[PDB]
Amino acid sequence: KIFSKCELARKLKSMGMDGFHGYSLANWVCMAEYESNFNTQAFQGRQSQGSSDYGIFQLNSKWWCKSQSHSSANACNIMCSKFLDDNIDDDIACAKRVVKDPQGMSAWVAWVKHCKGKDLSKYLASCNL
Repeated sequence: KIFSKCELARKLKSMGMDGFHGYSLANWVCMAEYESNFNTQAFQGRQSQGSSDYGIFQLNSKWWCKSQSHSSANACNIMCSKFLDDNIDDDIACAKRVVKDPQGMSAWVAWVKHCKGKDLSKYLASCNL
């Protein structure tokens, strides 16, 4: 499933993301756009050792969820496979956990290179929330 900007913006407001750990809804949505183009099935196999990135938040297995051959630290306490799913609920709860670390939202690269430096005050403007 691919979400639209506003669709997602609505979803996240719903699940308590507006201002969650100092980050505005704009922020979260932008991370998403830049990380997966809003694709719940987005996946990226990293050529490192056993870390791949999952779902709309491109959630890494080295840290965050379990893989297969590839064991994890499993911060989020979930099977990484749970993220390649149409339902964004655990994807989000994992996302809220990621944010807690020192790096916060910079855990997410696309976010850093595409959104951190941007003025996102108009980002959501077209959205009925």
